[PDB]
Amino acid sequence: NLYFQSMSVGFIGAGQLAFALAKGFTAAGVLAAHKIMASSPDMDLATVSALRKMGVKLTPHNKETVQHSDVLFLAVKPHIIPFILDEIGADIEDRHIVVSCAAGVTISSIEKKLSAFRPAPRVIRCMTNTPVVVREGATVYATGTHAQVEDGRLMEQLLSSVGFCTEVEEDLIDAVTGLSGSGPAYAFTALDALADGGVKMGLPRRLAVRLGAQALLGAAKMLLHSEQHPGQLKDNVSSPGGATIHALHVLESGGFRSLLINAVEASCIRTRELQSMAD
Amino acid sequence: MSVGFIGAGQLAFALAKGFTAAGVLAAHKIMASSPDMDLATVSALRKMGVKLTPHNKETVQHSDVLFLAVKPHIIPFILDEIGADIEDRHIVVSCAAGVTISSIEKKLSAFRPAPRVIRCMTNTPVVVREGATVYATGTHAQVEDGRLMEQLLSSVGFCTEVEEDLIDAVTGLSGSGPAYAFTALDALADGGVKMGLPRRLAVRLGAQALLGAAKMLLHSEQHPGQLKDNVSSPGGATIHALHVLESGGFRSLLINAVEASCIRTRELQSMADQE
Amino acid sequence: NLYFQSMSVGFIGAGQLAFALAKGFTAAGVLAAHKIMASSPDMDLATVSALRKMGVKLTPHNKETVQHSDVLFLAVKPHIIPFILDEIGADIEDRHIVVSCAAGVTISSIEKKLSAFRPAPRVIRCMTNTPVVVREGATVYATGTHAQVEDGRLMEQLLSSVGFCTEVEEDLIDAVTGLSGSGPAYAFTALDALADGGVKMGLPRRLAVRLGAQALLGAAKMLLHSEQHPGQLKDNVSSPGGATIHALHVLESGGFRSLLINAVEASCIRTRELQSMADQE
Amino acid sequence: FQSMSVGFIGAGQLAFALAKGFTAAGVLAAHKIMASSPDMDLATVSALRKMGVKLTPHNKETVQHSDVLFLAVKPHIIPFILDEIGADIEDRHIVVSCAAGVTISSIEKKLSAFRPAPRVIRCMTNTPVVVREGATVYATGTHAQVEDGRLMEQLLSSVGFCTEVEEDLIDAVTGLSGSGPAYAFTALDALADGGVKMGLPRRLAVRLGAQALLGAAKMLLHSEQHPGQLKDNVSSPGGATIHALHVLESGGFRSLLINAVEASCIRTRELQSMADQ
Amino acid sequence: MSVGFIGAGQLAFALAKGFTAAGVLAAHKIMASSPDMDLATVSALRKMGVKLTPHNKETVQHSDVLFLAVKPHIIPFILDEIGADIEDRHIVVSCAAGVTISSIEKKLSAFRPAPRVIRCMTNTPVVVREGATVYATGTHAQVEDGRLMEQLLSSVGFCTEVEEDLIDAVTGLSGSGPAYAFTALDALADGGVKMGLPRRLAVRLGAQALLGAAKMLLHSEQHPGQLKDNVSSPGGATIHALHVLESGGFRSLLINAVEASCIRTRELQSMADQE
Ligand SMILES: NC(=O)C1=CN([C@@H]2O[C@H](COP(=O)(O)OP(=O)(O)OC[C@H]3O[C@@H](n4cnc5c(N)ncnc54)[C@H](O)[C@@H]3O)[C@@H](O)[C@H]2O)C=CC1
Ligand SMILES: NC(=O)C1=CN([C@@H]2O[C@H](COP(=O)(O)OP(=O)(O)OC[C@H]3O[C@@H](n4cnc5c(N)ncnc54)[C@H](O)[C@@H]3O)[C@@H](O)[C@H]2O)C=CC1
Ligand SMILES: NC(=O)C1=CN([C@@H]2O[C@H](COP(=O)(O)OP(=O)(O)OC[C@H]3O[C@@H](n4cnc5c(N)ncnc54)[C@H](O)[C@@H]3O)[C@@H](O)[C@H]2O)C=CC1
Ligand SMILES: NC(=O)C1=CN([C@@H]2O[C@H](COP(=O)(O)OP(=O)(O)OC[C@H]3O[C@@H](n4cnc5c(N)ncnc54)[C@H](O)[C@@H]3O)[C@@H](O)[C@H]2O)C=CC1
Ligand SMILES: NC(=O)C1=CN([C@@H]2O[C@H](COP(=O)(O)OP(=O)(O)OC[C@H]3O[C@@H](n4cnc5c(N)ncnc54)[C@H](O)[C@@H]3O)[C@@H](O)[C@H]2O)C=CC1
Repeated sequence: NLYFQSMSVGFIGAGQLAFALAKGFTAAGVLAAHKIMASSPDMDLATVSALRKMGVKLTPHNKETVQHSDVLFLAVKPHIIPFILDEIGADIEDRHIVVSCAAGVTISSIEKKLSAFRPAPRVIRCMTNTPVVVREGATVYATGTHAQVEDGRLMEQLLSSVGFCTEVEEDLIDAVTGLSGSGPAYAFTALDALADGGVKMGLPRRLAVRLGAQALLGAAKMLLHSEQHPGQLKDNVSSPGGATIHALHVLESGGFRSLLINAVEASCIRTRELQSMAD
Repeated sequence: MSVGFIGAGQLAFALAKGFTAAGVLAAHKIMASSPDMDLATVSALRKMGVKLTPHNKETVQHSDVLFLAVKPHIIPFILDEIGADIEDRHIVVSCAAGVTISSIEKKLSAFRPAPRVIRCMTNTPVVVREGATVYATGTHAQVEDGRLMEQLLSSVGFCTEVEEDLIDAVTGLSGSGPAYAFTALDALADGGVKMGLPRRLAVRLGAQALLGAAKMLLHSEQHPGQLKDNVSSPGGATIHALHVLESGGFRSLLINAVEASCIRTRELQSMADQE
Repeated sequence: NLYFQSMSVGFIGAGQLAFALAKGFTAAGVLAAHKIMASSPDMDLATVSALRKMGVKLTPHNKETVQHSDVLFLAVKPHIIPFILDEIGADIEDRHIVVSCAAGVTISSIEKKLSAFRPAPRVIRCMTNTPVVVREGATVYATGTHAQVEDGRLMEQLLSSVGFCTEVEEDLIDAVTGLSGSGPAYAFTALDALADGGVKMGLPRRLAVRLGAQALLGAAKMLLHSEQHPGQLKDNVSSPGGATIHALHVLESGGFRSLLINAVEASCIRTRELQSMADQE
Repeated sequence: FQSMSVGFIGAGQLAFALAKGFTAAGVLAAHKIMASSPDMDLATVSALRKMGVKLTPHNKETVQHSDVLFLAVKPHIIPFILDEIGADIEDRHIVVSCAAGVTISSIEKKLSAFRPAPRVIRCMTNTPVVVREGATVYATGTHAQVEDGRLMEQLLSSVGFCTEVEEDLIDAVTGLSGSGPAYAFTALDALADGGVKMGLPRRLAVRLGAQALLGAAKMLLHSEQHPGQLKDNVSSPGGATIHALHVLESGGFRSLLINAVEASCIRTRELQSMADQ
Repeated sequence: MSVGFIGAGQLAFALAKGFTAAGVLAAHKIMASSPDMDLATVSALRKMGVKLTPHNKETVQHSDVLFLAVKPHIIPFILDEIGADIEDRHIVVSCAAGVTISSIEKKLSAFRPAPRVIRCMTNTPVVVREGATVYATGTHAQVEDGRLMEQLLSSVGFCTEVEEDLIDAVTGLSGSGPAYAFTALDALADGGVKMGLPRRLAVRLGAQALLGAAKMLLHSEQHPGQLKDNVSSPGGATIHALHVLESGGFRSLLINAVEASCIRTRELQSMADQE
């Protein structure tokens, strides 16, 4: 991997996503823990000290991170992005590749901020999720106006080391946020509820969590490796008159499917609001 | 070691495919039997190298480990057909939902005393070697019988021994669970399509998100609520979506499901035990 | 062993919050009641009657409070605040710290009014709740433009004597209002209902109120003193197949969680919406 | 509580919670407690171990050690336990059953086949004894001495509120204060979600919501006033609180908490009507 | 007669398959074009005999009847690309949902006056020659243009002329309608499976019942309520099931669907017309 030979990486914002990618990247063995830098105005958080246990260099000053970094991740709340771009924008050299992870924030807003300091800022927008921490992430990215082709290919190689990754048009990223960005939280809620179900029927809680998580993992893997439609796989499991089809009825009766549609839609719609509450 | 399957449908194919993929069993040392020797699962096992037959008696004579993978109401008819063919060497592994070790031991004890019986509940993801399997050892299962089953089935997913009275609840949880996930994924994909994603991409991303979250939980020392907290940034998109799931009673629906599947499982065995 | 010997406290407004804070400050020992003065236009209030028993000095004239006080709590309704500021703005001195407890009212609107009379007024915005009265309040505060560093430390010192207190950014305070400011009323509603349930299943009302409140108190204390997620503590009570997991299910079937999220949201939105119509007017 | 020896049959969540509370209170030396379980691998067993509690796989050893013996196993284990160690219950023992649903009557039936006057007490407590803010009730059996009830009240009062009740109230208490902490933890998790939705950091929103519930409960305990009156004092006309109370009312918030207490009480009586038959 | 398709996806395959099955068009006289000349619909048309190309201009030059079967937001880009290639001989048939005759005529009138434009709304069952199709003739459509389109499309299903302002409502009804039916059938099949039927049999019987009822209504002079009456015997099984549909507001859900699809169709065209 000549891409990652001597590449440095930095994070502005040292929160949940910064730790997850740093944990993912280092576990994948694509980068050394000391070759990554993160910043936060609060070195007192949990994420900050976990990153330090990793051996990640931590500083309070975002201008330190930009100086040390080839690829620069922006891992801060959406409304901070233009505040950060004012602060470090005169420090963005032509060598930098600025990868924005903030939900909603458009390539255009970032480029307008940085194109006032140097004409051709190299910007990539990305939407990832926390399972990169076990190298099973789901990632999309869109390339900006001045991103060279090697920048898209480096980004793919880097983010494929921690999970699935593909390029998309930027107009899809809000919807991806609602689906795979927020998706893991839908899954954690589901697994907690399924374990409550297991407990209600007599199972020890530890066992019920394990069995629920394994069933969801196995089922998602089955879908990824099958050519068959989701409903065909459901049919394979649903014996006539059986326990499973009886359970599927009660899911249907509460509008189970519509709740997951509602969830993707509400996250996507909130992601658009977060962007226009910047423009 | 020689393994047999009575019933050559969905579950037989999943386990045999997983065993052979795992490298713990060679397809030629596996024999499976079914009457309608024309079903699609039959052909899938035949293109796989499994030995096939319409005679349940030939499967018994060929195997040391004998899986029962027929619909639960068929188990008694099978135990009658082959009960006289069971030898000392056999381990009988019932995969049937609801069917008790007691009921199997009572039908097979009329032919030879001390049948070695194991009850398991598994699920279809054994096909990709990510199944969830529990098992209970029967009255006459020796020590090496439970250790062998756990070794064999650990090769196609998670596997642990349980007291038999947990198994109907496991059935509602990890037995039916993949169908809950398949439903969830079809719906998440519809959500992704509603918001502008192509179906193909939406299916892939939804499935990858469920898999990754599941792997995270399994590999973490943390409560699923705590992992939920990390994803849901303050004022953010995730916590907005979580609210609409809560407003629908999302959690209660999953509790309802596990319960309904467990209760149906007991109900079915009750009708079996009534006769 | 805290005590502010050179500090005189005043309250403009002598209703629920002022009584709650005066009662808590005095029970904490940090403030003798006679070093506290409160003012209200209705000297025949139950709260004014209560404050009089504690020894607090009472007056109808707000200027009197301002002239006596160093730390000046604005404890009137949000829409009264601009009239209060117009009346006593010319009486604010350098020595004053103005602590606004009004829901929604920004530091900016207070500072703009008072800056017309004397530049650089020292303003602190505060969100607290009634349990300060038993010294278990939840308080956040934000420091204004001209508040010294010792002003915030002093206010955190003082408000810490009656419960939890921390500094926050001002743009979090409307959300705190939705959670801990309105939070006691959610709890009172919950305890009335749980007691109703205890009565339905055959408990005497008095016992059912006691047990319910003790259960909420103990659980909240457990969470405050644990490093564990609330779901984990919940799991320790929910024995497999037991009574508790059966009750959790019916709570889940009603959307219990979403109602509490709805409540926090509704209180915060209303807090923003009151302020925004004050700003226009 | 001079030199009392305490035992728990069952080394699970409640056994840990009470042992933690009693040693926190300083009423018991950890090493004067003995707990038994057939699975010495559990996390509760490791925590008890680190506390200094004596652990053993043999229930008979717990019994011989104890003066006060707590039964802290699942309700349906209780008859298996009494069969097993029933011949080892001595006249000096006070047997305290913590199991939801199990009646004094059913315990005395099993035990009096061995000695004629087993001293039995039934209680319902909850996990906040761990921070000495438990809510505990107890009822005295046929042969419990007057001193036995006073001893038990003194012991349980050191880790929270404790009062004697008639036994016919204990299933209802189970639904209220026994299961109550779980309802509170659910409430707190949801209040924090709401705080996060409106823009608070998770840690701060957990802290403030917990502080709010604790302070409100304490207010009501120290007030001679109806909880509706206290609610009135919080909600200013046209204000934020009264808007939030409305959306709670529109979802039937009150009725859900009533359904909860009722469902847990009814389940508790089912956990006994199954054992009895 | 030579027919062309710009866009070679779901709808192009359905219509071409139906036309050739019908015998009104030979596959070799049909040309279709797409950029991603790799999609599965592309291969299905290639195994069919349709002529294929990545150049939209070649489709125009080859056809007399030119169908537009691209996603609605692509229509303007296409009208720009080929507007200069349109000749007097062409009939332009837009299949795009929402897209108005006005908007197409305005883009093509900038190159040659009086373009012959037809707007239709069709659906996927044209693939089995049972589609539902309406059409509106444009400003410069001669008389033989509307009669030709009706002849061509009557061969793959029902076809009638409508005023253009009904077409967005038709889209919510018969355009999206097959998806409502597919959903209904998956669910009826689940119902059949819950009550003991094998999935395969349940799918077949459900689909046959919907088809037969639909044919009955189309071939009867009677109100659908009256046909409902004949099936529901007094005290019987049908009227019990109808009650549970009514208690769920079954009818209102279908009204909601048609409305939601119609409204989304107008909304989308509004965003198009805004720019
Ligand atoms: N948490 C998740 O699962 C995902 C989050 N994201 C995005 O990542 C960004 C952060 O997500 P989280 O890490 O969850 O937020 P987080 O708040 O845990 O981390 C954000 C960090 O930024 C720090 N920060 C605040 N002001 C700063 C400043 N002026 N300069 C530098 N650092 C500053 C804060 O101290 C905080 O720790 C958001 O934009 C979110 O949309 C994207 C994908 C998934
Ligand atoms: N499909 C699933 O998701 C799971 C299934 N199981 C259990 O495994 C068993 C079957 O599961 P599936 O394979 O899904 O059912 P299936 O219907 O695919 O397999 C049934 C097989 O039994 C065969 N059969 C019928 N009568 C027979 C006889 N007299 N002798 C021999 N074979 C006979 C049929 O020909 C068919 O091949 C059931 O007891 C079910 O509870 C366990 C857990 C999950
Ligand atoms: N009660 C609560 O739970 C909390 C109250 N607050 C805030 O504190 C303020 C008041 O709280 P409450 O005491 O509940 O209101 P309250 O209505 O109980 O007392 C209000 C006081 O304002 C007095 N007042 C009216 N006009 C006045 C004037 N021109 N000059 C002086 N006093 C005047 C009234 O006579 C009364 O004594 C409000 O802004 C409220 O948002 C904040 C947190 C919690
Ligand atoms: N956890 C709670 O919040 C409360 C529980 N209780 C009651 O306390 C009892 C247990 O509560 P948890 O500790 O939650 O159960 P738990 O399941 O956490 O612990 C149960 C203990 O019993 C042990 N055990 C199993 N068989 C045994 C045997 N034959 N001999 C000795 N020990 C054996 C288990 O290994 C485990 O250590 C139940 O009856 C429950 O109703 C009462 C009030 C509150
Ligand atoms: N699928 C259905 O049920 C019905 C579809 N329609 C309409 O027909 C049109 C397409 O329907 P589908 O075929 O389902 O969409 P589809 O996505 O299957 O076909 C779209 C085709 O457009 C092609 N395309 C994209 N850009 C192009 C360009 N610049 N030049 C040429 N071809 C290009 C794509 O490669 C793809 O083959 C839409 O306007 C839709 O409203 C009408 C009624 C029902």
